[PDB]
Amino acid sequence: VGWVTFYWHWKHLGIWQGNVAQFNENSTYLMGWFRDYLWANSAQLINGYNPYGVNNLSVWAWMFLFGHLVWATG
Amino acid sequence: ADQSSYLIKFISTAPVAATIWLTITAGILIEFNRFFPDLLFHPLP
Amino acid sequence: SHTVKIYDTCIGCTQCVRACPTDVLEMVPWDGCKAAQVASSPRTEDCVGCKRCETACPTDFLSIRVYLGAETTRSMGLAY
Amino acid sequence: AGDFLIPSILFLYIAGWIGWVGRAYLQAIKKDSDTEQKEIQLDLGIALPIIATGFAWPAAAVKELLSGELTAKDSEITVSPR
Amino acid sequence: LEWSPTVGIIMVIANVIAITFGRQTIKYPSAEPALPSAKFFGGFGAPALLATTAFGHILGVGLVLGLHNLGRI
Amino acid sequence: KKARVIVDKDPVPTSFEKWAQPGHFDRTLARGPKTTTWIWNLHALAHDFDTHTSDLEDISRKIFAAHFGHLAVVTIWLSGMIFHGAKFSNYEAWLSDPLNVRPSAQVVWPIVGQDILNGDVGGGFHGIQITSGLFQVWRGWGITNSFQLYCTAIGGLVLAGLFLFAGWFHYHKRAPKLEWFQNVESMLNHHLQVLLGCGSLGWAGHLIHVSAPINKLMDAGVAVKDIPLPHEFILNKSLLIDLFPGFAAGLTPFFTLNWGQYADFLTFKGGLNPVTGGLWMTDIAHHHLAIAVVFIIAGHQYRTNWGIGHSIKEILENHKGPFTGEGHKGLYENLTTSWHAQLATNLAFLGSLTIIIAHHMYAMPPYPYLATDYATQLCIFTHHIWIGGFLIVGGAAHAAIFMVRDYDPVVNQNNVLDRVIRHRDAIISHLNWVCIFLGFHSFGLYIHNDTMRALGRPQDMFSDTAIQLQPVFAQWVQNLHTLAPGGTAPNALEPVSYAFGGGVLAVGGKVAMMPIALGTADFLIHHIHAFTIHVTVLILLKGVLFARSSRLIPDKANLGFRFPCDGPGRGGTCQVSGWDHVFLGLFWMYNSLSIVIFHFSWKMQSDVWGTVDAAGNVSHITGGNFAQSAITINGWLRDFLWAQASQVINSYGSALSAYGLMFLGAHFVWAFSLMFLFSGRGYWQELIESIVWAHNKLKVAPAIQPRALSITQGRAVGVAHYLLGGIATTWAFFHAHILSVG
Amino acid sequence: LSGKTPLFAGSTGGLLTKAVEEEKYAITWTSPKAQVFELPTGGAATMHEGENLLYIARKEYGIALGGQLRKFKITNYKIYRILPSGETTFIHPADGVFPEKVNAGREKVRFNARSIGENPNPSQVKFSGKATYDA
Ligand code: CLA
Ligand code: CLA
Ligand SMILES: CCCCCCCCCCCCCCCC(=O)OC[C@H](COP(=O)(O)OC[C@@H](O)CO)OC(=O)CCCCCCCCCCCCCCC
Ligand SMILES: CC1=C(C/C=C(\C)CCC[C@H](C)CCC[C@H](C)CCCC(C)C)C(=O)c2ccccc2C1=O
Ligand code: SF4
Ligand code: SF4
Ligand code: SF4
Repeated sequence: VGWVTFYWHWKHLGIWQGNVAQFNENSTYLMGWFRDYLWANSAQLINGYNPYGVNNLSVWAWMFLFGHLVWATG
Repeated sequence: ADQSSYLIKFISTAPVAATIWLTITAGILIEFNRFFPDLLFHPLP
Repeated sequence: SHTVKIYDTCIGCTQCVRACPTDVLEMVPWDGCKAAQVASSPRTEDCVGCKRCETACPTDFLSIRVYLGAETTRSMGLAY
Repeated sequence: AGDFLIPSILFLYIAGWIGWVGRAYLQAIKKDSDTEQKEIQLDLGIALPIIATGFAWPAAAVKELLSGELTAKDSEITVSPR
Repeated sequence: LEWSPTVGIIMVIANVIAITFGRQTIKYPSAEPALPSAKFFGGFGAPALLATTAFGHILGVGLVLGLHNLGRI
Repeated sequence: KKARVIVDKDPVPTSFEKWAQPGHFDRTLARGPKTTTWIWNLHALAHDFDTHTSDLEDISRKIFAAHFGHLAVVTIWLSGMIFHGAKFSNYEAWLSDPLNVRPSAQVVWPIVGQDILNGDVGGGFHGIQITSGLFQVWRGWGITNSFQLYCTAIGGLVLAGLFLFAGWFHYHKRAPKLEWFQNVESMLNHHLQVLLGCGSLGWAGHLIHVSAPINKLMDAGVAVKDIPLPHEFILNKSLLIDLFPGFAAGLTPFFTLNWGQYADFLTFKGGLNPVTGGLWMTDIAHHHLAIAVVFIIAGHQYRTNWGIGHSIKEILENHKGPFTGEGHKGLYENLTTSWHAQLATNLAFLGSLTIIIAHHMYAMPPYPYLATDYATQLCIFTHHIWIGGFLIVGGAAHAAIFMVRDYDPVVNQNNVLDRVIRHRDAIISHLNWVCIFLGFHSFGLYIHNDTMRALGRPQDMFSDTAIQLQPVFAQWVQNLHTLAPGGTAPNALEPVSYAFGGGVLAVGGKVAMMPIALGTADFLIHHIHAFTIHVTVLILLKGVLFARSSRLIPDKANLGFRFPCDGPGRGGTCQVSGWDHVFLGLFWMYNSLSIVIFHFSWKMQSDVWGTVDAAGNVSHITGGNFAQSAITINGWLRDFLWAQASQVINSYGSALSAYGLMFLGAHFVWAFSLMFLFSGRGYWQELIESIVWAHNKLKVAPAIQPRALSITQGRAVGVAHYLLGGIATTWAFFHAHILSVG
Repeated sequence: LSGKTPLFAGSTGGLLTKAVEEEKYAITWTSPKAQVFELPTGGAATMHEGENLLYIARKEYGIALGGQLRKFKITNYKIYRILPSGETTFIHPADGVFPEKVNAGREKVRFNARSIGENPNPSQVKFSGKATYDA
């Protein structure tokens, strides 16, 4: 389900911006998934709180780290 | 040449025979792709 | 306690009784094998459940089985 | 045809070569009085004529199939309780 | 530090102190190759003798370099 | 008893007969395989010489021959590295321009597209940039051309073949007896004198005559071709006296103790060379002279054939006291009758020493033009810290193997080993408490900081602009080190390192070393380190103290060192063995050392490394963000892992693309470990049953029957892939970031 | 019970609060000489020449200890269960003969007069007190 929702999300996130070419050109190899989907889209998430301030994505940043902690406690 | 019998039994053992055979196979593929590279598909007439 | 059963495929080689670390097992007289002895488990209240008896058993698909059950102080192996 | 059909035929021929030679070697060594020792130490005098013979694995496989020698019976090989 | 016979006599004094301690408190001072005298030596082996004089050189070099560093010698 | 040479002549005949017999060494493996478990047991038991034979003399002969084989392969490795520096290298182009040519060996052959890895590394050369620092080592050796490297590599090949012949010789022709090995006083005297002191004295001779004149002419900036060959410093003495005027007096001030004449080339300068950023070669020569004299003196402590000296047994028996019973009576018999006890001590202390070497070589960079090469500085630090951690876990493993196999209660009776056994519950429960305390007050402070920063409350954080945790003791120690020249160390000019204080030393516009200021983030991360080491020590010490018995399983030493469990009873007794504690401790060693090398990388890029302005302003690589971002987990996520992995994932279609490939392949191997870690073998054996059915159907079932891996092997494969994947991930990440920003 | 407690300086591995509250065990043996053995709780102790008496937390401790008393050729070891009422029962060996040897007067307990593939299905015994292994 992680594969199917990563796929759904990255394809639609291309459509929602007018850039299907990013998915169509970069999903044939795994670094495109890694870079253009995991690295590129997590940028604004982990800036939900930072040394300069806080915006409305700080719950989701805190939850993101929380989920890493619960997963690794497993 | 009784020691050579033991040597050919050592070559016949599974890791040594595997590394000789796979070295030959990797050498065939590497020397084929030195001379005829970039074959994504078989070209048709 | 746990439950330790013995089936009639026993050949009486005494190895489960030697394997037991808590004296659950013993050898009783019999006429069902050449060795003329079975295993028997009278002290199953002392069974920790460690299944050394099943490891020691040589008959193909064991003549002794441990069925794990209600846990007590002895079966949990607690020294406190 | 060169995109997938030609490499398909080429792979299936080489893979049937490898598999048929391995099957022939395991069947040839199961009668020679210590089978397990000959699996880690290869009989070259048995294996090398088999790897030379393996060019005609499709004809050998079809003759193995029609004569009922390709498969063992379901009553001859082990299973677990249902 | 230019060499003077004060440096020689402090090296000899450190050798005498070290052979004194080597006579007083070595557990096995009589090894196999013994000295020819063994009466002016107190009863030694040659390895115990040159052990004592090597340690006297340790002490003497340390002494003369320390006293040169102070300003005495 | 005296130390002498007694040798059996021709113990074992040289023949290829047993090479045709796999597993000839074990009596249970010599019967041949029935299952595939046999094949893995052949490799698990290949070097377990206690299972080979029960006789300590043949065990010792096997160990002594296998050491020569290992020395042969290490000398082949070293002569290979020197040969690549001779032939496939830009070393001569690097000598002329050490600040702008990147060091490279390993040209890649042009096949399937892989010649993109031949980057423009400068000097008119294409290849892979190297980070092992061999260029700096050959530079500090004074090597000026390729032919000297060819001579060194040929001599290394000769020396490797000579070791390999010595290993053949001392197992088949002339093999020593048992009492030859048990002359530990003789061996300590010879190692401390010849192997350490005479070696360091001969190296001081090389440094005085070859390395220091050639490197002094390099620092003057003459040429690579105008600097003469180093035998013209011995034959023509005027070339020394032009450089080092202390040679005009000759050897007469050495024997007349006028040692201040030699102060030209035996300095105590303290800091770094401002041209290279390395240590002064006269300091290094003087170091090796002092160290050599101390080692030669130290190797006379121990009694041998001539009465004078010490019995180590008599030293150990006198060090008892009122708390510790008999003291160290019996520890001599442990270390002279058990090779595992020796391997435990040497492995633990050699790993601790390599971690010390890693901390010393970043802060006091020895080699010329090493400190400005930030890639080499990162890589050799992290490399030797990993070697340290692995060797320490090995020392714990062999301590536990001693405790299972070679421990004798009759030898160890009311001594310090017997007394630590008899209060092992107190030791382990207090260490449990310590580990929980350190976890709460190291990591919970980061969780506090995360939550306070996310809740919009940065005035409540533990930081430098909020509630402060200053490292007052480490700041005090660094103050004492800054003030040591002229004060407590009067004959030093500059401090030992610039990491404590003394100012920025710039070489080629980049920082060689500058003061490393310590604050709240540094307080927090040093307690992370204390926590993760103490937990690793808890796991390994628990496995060594409970290797023979616990409250749960009394006869644990009957079950061995390496066993999976003792069944699902007693609640379940999985992973009670000492081996399983080594297993669990490898992960915590990994955890600890990953945080150590991450601390290092981000503290250096944030607060040390960087470019120096012509005015004198230091502009760091990550711009001083360690102080406010290393105090949360979100900061370490974003500003360290997310921000610095920009260069390994953008690396395709360039010279660093193999680093991105290794990055993804290492994540693969890491994730692939978890199949082995999270599962057990009943599943895998039952799946193999249906696959063996499909082979029995087509008459392709092998007589060597397929088995799933043993419980111990499944754990071993899981930890080997977990470590391999995680370390290769950090390797590719570090390489691709530091070859781009530094 | 009769016997001298073996000579050692104590350990943290010994008897805890379970001994005074529910159960305590003891092993006695006679030794021909004084010699060093290994305690089940960890550590070296010396057994006395003559009878001995060492208290232990669990029965398994005494069976491990009596297993290593076979290696000193001491085979008269007896194990006692001790309750906080002072009630001492003799448990091992319980018959007087070690259980490896067949002695008469021993009855079968938990014997099933069938092989193990002849147990009933769990659905055949469902919603009753019996298990598939019970007879
Ligand atoms: C003699 C070689 C041989 C042959 C003919 C087969 C045949 C088969 N295997 Mg297979 N297998 C083998 C070796 C072999 N196996 C080995 C060594 C292993 C352990 C790695 C397995 C593990 C394995 C699994 C786990 C599964 C099969 C399955 C199958 C079936 C479907 C084809 C397939 O999935 O292949 C896949 C097989 C592999 C990927 C294994 C690699 C094959 C090796 C590299 C080649 C062996 C050649 C041999 C060593 C050379 C000896 C020659 C002699 C001259 C010395 C088919 C009956 C599947 C099945 O049951 O489906 C119904 C299945 O799930 N195999
Ligand atoms: C992220 C993953 C993770 C975490 C959190 C832990 C946590 C822990 N492991 Mg560990 N472990 C892990 C992965 C992890 N492990 C893995 C992957 C392995 C496999 C090899 C192991 C193997 C292992 C062993 C073998 C050992 C441990 C030990 C420990 C403990 C360390 C000492 C301690 O108490 O620290 C303090 C606890 C923490 C720092 C955890 C976080 C606590 C938070 C910050 C505070 C609580 C927040 C809040 C107040 C809660 C309120 C909740 C709300 C409902 C009100 C701790 C409980 C050791 C142990 O037990 O020693 C005592 C030990 O021996 N673990
Ligand atoms: C493994 C690492 C141990 C470190 C753990 C730290 C806290 C644990 C303390 C637990 C109490 C243990 C009870 C001891 C056992 C006991 O019986 O104590 C008594 C013991 C002395 O015993 P005896 O006098 O019988 O000893 C005589 C013979 O045993 C031979 O010495 O004293 C200690 O060693 C206390 C000192 C330990 C204090 C550790 C000091 C560490 C020094 C660090 C130097 C580092 C470099 C510093 C540079 C600035
Ligand atoms: C996946 C997995 C397996 C399955 C893995 C097995 C059975 C071993 C892996 C198969 C080996 C690698 C096959 C080797 C076969 C031949 C040597 C291949 C020869 C091919 C030639 C070309 C060399 C376990 O057995 C296991 C056991 C205990 C805990 C966890 C696990 C676990 O997670
Ligand atoms: S499970 Fe253990 S205690 Fe129970 S009978 Fe078997 S071996 Fe004995
Ligand atoms: S159950 Fe097994 S070990 Fe026990 S008596 Fe029967 S065959 Fe022997
Ligand atoms: S789950 Fe596995 S390791 Fe654990 S007790 Fe059971 S068989 Fe043993």
